[PDB]
Amino acid sequence: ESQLHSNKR
Amino acid sequence: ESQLHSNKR
Ligand SMILES: [Cl-]
Repeated sequence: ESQLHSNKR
Repeated sequence: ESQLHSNKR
C-alpha cells in the first residue's frame, strides 16, 4: 500500500 | 465500496 493511500484511508 | 472508489480502482 502506498503512503498516499494509507493517509487517505 | 463507494462508487467513486470502484471507479478509481
Ligand atoms: Cl483519491
